[PDB]
Amino acid sequence: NIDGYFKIYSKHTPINLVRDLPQGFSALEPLVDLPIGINITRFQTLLA
Amino acid sequence: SNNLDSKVGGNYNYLYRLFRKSNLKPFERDISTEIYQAGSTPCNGVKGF
Ligand SMILES: *[C@@H]1O[C@H](CO)[C@@H](O[C@@H]2O[C@H](CO)[C@@H](O)[C@H](O)[C@H]2NC(C)=O)[C@H](O)[C@H]1NC(C)=O
Repeated sequence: NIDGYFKIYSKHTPINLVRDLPQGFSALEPLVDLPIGINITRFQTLLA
Repeated sequence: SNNLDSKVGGNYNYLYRLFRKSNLKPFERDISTEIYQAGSTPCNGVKGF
């Protein structure tokens, strides 16, 4: 969040690894920005 | 806005914040109705000295 604008950047890349976070390089593109104006102190994810 | 927002006894439906601990941030909006501590004492419940 910057001054109330909450922003997302992301990247999905294919891989083939069965160990820690793949050592290598890429950049996230900007994806969305929503003008929510809220405070965010903290967060949680959502499983299914 | 005289004509639209004024009432002869008083249009007291309009509020402003008058007492708080610090000044707010750019484009912050604060919806609190919690009691301000104007003395050194902590304040608890509805009202107090
Ligand atoms: C967003 O919320 C947090 C937490 O409620 C605020 O930080 C608190 O501020 C008070 C007063 O300074 C402190 O006593 C708390 O210990 C703080 N806690 C945390 C986790 O920060 C923060 O100021 C709020 N931000 C805005 C912009 O209102």
